[PDB]
Amino acid sequence: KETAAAKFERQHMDSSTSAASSSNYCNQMMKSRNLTKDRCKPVNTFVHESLADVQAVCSQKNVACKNGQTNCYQSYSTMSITDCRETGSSKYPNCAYKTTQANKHIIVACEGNPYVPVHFDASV
Ligand SMILES: O=c1ccn([C@@H]2O[C@H](CO)[C@@H](O)[C@H]2OP(=O)(O)O)c(=O)[nH]1
Repeated sequence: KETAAAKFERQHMDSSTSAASSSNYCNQMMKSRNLTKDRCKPVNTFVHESLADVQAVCSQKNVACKNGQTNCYQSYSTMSITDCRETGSSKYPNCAYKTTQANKHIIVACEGNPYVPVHFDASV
């Protein structure tokens, strides 16, 4: 089965592009990565850095998670990311998203052994 680590890679990693996400990027990606299967995932972020660089965040700045848990980490350096937010008129199964590129510090929750990212908490 798909591990939590694998799920994080499927939902949040897109190293390929150095970040040139077209206005259509999210519509394509959210569907291709199976994030609009049962419903339109409201918010989802894709990170364009290498897997190694993102995994390394689990050893960076320990910060509180939005849910109160203590296992979140903020990247010291900013990272190339693309935020996908469902449009107000999005109608499942026809999920529509607004694509927004940015360079911010990411905050991810890490778990397991190896200690790797399993949830994308926020970008700041
Ligand atoms: O900036 C943000 C904030 C949230 N999320 C994803 O949306 C879920 C609900 O907030 C968050 O749980 C998280 O999905 P998860 O990683 O848990 O699958 C983002 O992707 N980026």
